Amino acid sequence: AESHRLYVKGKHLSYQRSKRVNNPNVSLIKIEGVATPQDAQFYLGKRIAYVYRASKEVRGSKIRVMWGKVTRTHGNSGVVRATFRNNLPAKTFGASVRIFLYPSNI
Amino acid sequence: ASLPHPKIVKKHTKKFKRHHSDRYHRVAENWRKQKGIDSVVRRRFRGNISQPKIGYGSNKKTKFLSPSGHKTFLVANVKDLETLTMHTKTYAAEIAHNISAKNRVVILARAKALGIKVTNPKGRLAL
Amino acid sequence: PRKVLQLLRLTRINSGTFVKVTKATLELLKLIEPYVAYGYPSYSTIRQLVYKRGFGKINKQRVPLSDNAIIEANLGKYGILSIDDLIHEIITVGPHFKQANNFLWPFKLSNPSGGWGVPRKFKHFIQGGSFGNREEFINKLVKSMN
Amino acid sequence: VEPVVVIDGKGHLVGRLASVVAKQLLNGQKIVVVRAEELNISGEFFRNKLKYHDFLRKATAFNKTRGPFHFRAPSRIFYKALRGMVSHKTARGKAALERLKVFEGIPPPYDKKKRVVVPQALRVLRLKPGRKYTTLGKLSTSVGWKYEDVVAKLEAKRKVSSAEYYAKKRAFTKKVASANATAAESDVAKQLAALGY
Amino acid sequence: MAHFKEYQVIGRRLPTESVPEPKLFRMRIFASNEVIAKSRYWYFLQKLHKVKKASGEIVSINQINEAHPTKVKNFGVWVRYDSRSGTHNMYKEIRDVSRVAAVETLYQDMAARHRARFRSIHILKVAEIEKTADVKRQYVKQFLTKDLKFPLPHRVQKSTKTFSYKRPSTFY
Amino acid sequence: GIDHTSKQHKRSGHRTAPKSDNVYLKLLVKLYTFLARRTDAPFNKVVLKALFLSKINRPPV
RNA sequence: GAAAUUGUUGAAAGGGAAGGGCAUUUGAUCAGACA
RNA sequence: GGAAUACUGCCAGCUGGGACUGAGGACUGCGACGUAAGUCAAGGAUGCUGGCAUAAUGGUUAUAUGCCGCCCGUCUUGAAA
RNA sequence: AGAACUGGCGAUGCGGGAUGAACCGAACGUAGAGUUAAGGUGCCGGAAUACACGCUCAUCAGACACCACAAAAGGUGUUAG
RNA sequence: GCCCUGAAAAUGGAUGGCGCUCAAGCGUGUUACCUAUACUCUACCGUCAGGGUUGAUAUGAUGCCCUGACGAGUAGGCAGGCGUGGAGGUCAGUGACGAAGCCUAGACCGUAAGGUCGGGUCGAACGGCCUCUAGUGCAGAUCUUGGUGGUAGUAGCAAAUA
RNA sequence: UUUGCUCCACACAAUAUAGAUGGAUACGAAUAAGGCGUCCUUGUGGCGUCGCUGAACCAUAGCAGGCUAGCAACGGUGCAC
Ligand SMILES: [Mg+2]
Ligand SMILES: [Mg+2]
Ligand SMILES: [Mg+2]
Ligand SMILES: [Mg+2]
Ligand SMILES: [Mg+2]
Ligand SMILES: [Mg+2]
Ligand SMILES: [Mg+2]
Ligand SMILES: [Mg+2]
Ligand SMILES: [Mg+2]
Ligand SMILES: [Mg+2]
Ligand SMILES: [Mg+2]
Ligand SMILES: [Mg+2]
Ligand SMILES: [Mg+2]
Ligand SMILES: [Mg+2]
Ligand SMILES: [Mg+2]
Ligand SMILES: [Mg+2]
Ligand SMILES: [Mg+2]
Ligand SMILES: [Mg+2]
Ligand SMILES: [Mg+2]
Ligand SMILES: [Mg+2]
Ligand SMILES: [Mg+2]
Ligand SMILES: [Mg+2]
Ligand SMILES: [Mg+2]
Ligand SMILES: [Mg+2]
Ligand SMILES: [Mg+2]
Ligand SMILES: [Mg+2]
Ligand SMILES: [Mg+2]
Ligand SMILES: [Mg+2]
Ligand SMILES: [Mg+2]
Repeated sequence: AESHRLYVKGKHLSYQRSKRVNNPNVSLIKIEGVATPQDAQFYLGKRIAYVYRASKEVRGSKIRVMWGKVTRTHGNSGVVRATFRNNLPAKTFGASVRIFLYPSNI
Repeated sequence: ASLPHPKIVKKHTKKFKRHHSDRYHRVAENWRKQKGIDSVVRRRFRGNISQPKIGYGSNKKTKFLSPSGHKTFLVANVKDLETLTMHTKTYAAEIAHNISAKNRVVILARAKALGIKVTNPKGRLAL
Repeated sequence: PRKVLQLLRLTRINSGTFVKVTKATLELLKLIEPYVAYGYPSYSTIRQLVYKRGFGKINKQRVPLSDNAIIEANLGKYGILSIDDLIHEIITVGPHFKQANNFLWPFKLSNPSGGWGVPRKFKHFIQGGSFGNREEFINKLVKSMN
Repeated sequence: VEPVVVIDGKGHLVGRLASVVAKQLLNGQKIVVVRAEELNISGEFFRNKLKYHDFLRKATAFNKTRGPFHFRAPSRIFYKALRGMVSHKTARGKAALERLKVFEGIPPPYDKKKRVVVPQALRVLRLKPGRKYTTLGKLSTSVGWKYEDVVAKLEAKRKVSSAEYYAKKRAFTKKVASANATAAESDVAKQLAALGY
Repeated sequence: MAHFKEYQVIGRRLPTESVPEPKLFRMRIFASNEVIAKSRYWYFLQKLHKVKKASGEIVSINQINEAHPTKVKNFGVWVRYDSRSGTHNMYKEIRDVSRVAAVETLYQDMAARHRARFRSIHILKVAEIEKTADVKRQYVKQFLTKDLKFPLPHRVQKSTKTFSYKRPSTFY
Repeated sequence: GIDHTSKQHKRSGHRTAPKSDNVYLKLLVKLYTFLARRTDAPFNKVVLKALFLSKINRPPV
């Protein structure tokens, strides 16, 4: 068909933070179509990949990926907390991420 | 080719540089403890440089260990190189800086027979 | 109030200790009223505290209660030879309550999982805070902290 | 969802709409606001006019060209309220404001597009009946806005063209609905009805 | 101060050798839980008799449940409250289905209209008005009209999404 | 936050080893350390502790 | 034949200072084992 | 007159999803399941599988981004002054 | 300006009160996970444009302890008694 | 009770800001949620206390090992270590096939004081370890001596007729 | 200033991403009121019907989508004129 998407669209909001102190180790992720902490239990443990482009080609490709996973929920509006092997850069606040359907429990 | 060890963990890899060593040329980067009455670094305000303390000490299992897993032992000739003949899995010989070029050839040849690793085998190497 | 807290072995926040109710001990509780929350424990609360957070004071050391041998070795002369005998002397105040209670290291609890349930803790339980005598309601609070 | 969201500013509250838009910008959404002269502010006309005159007297004493700038246009009035809810002095804040567009009326690039509304900021759904409110277009003219007649003249022309488009579209929808109803009562329609479609 | 329950508290003085088996005193208390009800019992008893908690005891405490929780009733309440300067008496009428659900309305009204907290309000008596025309407050009598009927104009519907694609309507 | 009832990291205040560097004296300490550990006799513990005393604490007899 | 200071070449950043701490993106550069 | 349910409490009742941790290094102890030999979730992780073997991970360094960060020394109850 | 009791600042960072030596919470070895305190959850700003009963419309409204001020006397504004 | 009158100060102005009117205001009630170097659990570092272990043929009894708790700090106190000039002893130590010194957003070890290596320049002496000794460690003192900047190709180089 | 400058189609190299991954799907006005359908004497008209959220509508099957045979309609859709 004209659509080949096997992931759920998401947005990187910000790091976990207080009023004036932030923690880059934990990033807040907003999942489209979720507006309830109970509805966010489905996506716990799902893999998150941030995909970006670079000018230089390394391993036969000019596309690089940062991997992560969903750990827990955050707030009453369906926001979840995600942790990555390397923390996402601060310039990606508002960038699109990919949340895959594996590991699967259906 | 050393003894098995747990993964080495560095608690603070960043160098502890003296405060305002980058502000004035007369202040060296060698660490010095701030002892002023109003010093912000001494009073440990948020956003200032961290100071050395005993909490940063490394694990005794992997202390003094090189990334290859061997300890570094300085050698200057054949006689002190032979002290590691029975400890090739724990120590790695390193040739001193003042050894002449011709004497380094003898040490490297002797170390190959005994199976002792050398950390600087390309010093003063006329290639 | 500081000295009384030390006499009850309450040196860090969220520490617990069983106290036998007498005329002398009631006056102690009144002095430290603003700083502590106390009530009447049940059998279920006592059993879970000992099994999960039970540590004994043996030769000035904190030793986990992981086997009945240590109880026998330190409380055999008082007729206690099992962890349930230790629980029995607590729920039912026996002749050897003082020795059994002093054997247990003061309990080290965490913050409640569901919270304290009030916006401001440092008010009396009657007025809507945390400290005071909340009687049987303490069992709900202790289990959250344990 | 849409790559660009176009919001009709008519019948909205300035403060509540600005808060909604400011949050969308920081999340990576692009927002376009049209008909900024039809925005509403709670409170009577005289109250908001007096508040603006208080803002007018705030300027740098030794040089008036360095102090606060008192923009008069309704689009700029909404922009000022929106900029105060975004940390515009950071690189991240500047990026968010680059995703925002505010216009008076509906300019030709967006006249043939779909406009949405925000139920949170709607005046009819928020203010109690009988309360007083101020239209932003009328207030701006009172403080020195000089393009209220041209906006009204062009907006009236736009409605005439859009009404003609709707009449043609309405007739086409009527024809399609008649054909769809005729095609019902068949086996395919019955099977779709069993599965909810 | 919370969701209200009605507790019957019966107390007594400590028996002595001179007068064994002293008299029993009872009073209804509105409280959030059992702990507050017993404390309020001694608060009111110390204003009536020479007795306090140390020299007295609680004989029995029982919760009072409404006999007919699902029947609309008219309640008249007498209260004594302290303002910022002086003490005032007050009579108000509340229409509800239970005493516990009518006392909570009273505390909301007193706090909203007179800025009176829980600590400065005494409930003198709560009674049910049995016969019509004994109601003397017009804001209650208007709901006692035969065949009551009123609409709900200007309905506002909550929205789950930020954006809406049509102009809403307030019909109902 | 701990409300200490006493001083922390306080040393015992008694000598554990002799202050002197006499090799023969340290041999006697090693000998009686073994005895005081594997004989449970009060005499051995007294002699071991007395070997640590200073000159003014060991008057001539 | 050191530092302050200066010239040329090369790389980088710069909207009313510069410098610093934590984390990561990018560019350049580098050690370790191939058993 | 006979039930139901709400509220509170107990279970040494069962069971699903997610996250962090793997310290120790022959055996010894307390137990469980078995007629037995043995086995085990019982004094701290093992089994299986894939790709790559190099700047890919990582280190250093420059820059960019989010948050934070006032100039040291000194006298002083009090110093960014 | 000078005394009594206690707790603090000086000698002290950390979260909160925008901002502050003393107030609130709480005192500190280097890290990881969980739960909270005081204070908060429209946007800046991490967290309900939550739910519930009322009151208030100010041509100088009001908005949170220490704390950054307001009175006597009045109103057929409105509400309750 | 809330609101209004009473209620007048000087650069432009601050419920922290925007802004908010069945509030995002005031009184009160019930839940959910956010986050401290605080609390619970684990790892690692150090300190303190209490213990185990001399039996050769394998190296430290100031050694190895087990258990528990603890860690803020000015004036000040004590302890364990790093570095410099010189001295006694030792390694039959390094060295014109290149000592020392200096340069080096190159590599490694230590919590740190510091140590070591590669490359470049350079030309004659120097280091490890156990001990002895002192004119032994600098950022300040309107410190001493010497050298060099921004200001700056700036002020200025205009009395006495040409 | 050694055939430069400019538009067009693709041939190849380098450059960067504030962040495509089925479709930004078009009346106006009122809200103590309107949308759509129908009739008439065309009105501030009569009748019917809808709302209570886009949870919609369109689109969507094939080597990220190949090579061929046939049937029914004369539709639907892409590109270049
Ligand atoms: Mg290092
Ligand atoms: Mg000071
Ligand atoms: Mg929680
Ligand atoms: Mg609280
Ligand atoms: Mg920034
Ligand atoms: Mg003008
Ligand atoms: Mg130079
Ligand atoms: Mg990397
Ligand atoms: Mg920065
Ligand atoms: Mg700052
Ligand atoms: Mg002074
Ligand atoms: Mg000072
Ligand atoms: Mg002083
Ligand atoms: Mg303030
Ligand atoms: Mg937010
Ligand atoms: Mg409220
Ligand atoms: Mg903590
Ligand atoms: Mg501590
Ligand atoms: Mg200390
Ligand atoms: Mg340099
Ligand atoms: Mg040399
Ligand atoms: Mg010479
Ligand atoms: Mg000197
Ligand atoms: Mg100097
Ligand atoms: Mg100094
Ligand atoms: Mg000088
Ligand atoms: Mg000079
Ligand atoms: Mg000149
Ligand atoms: Mg002159």
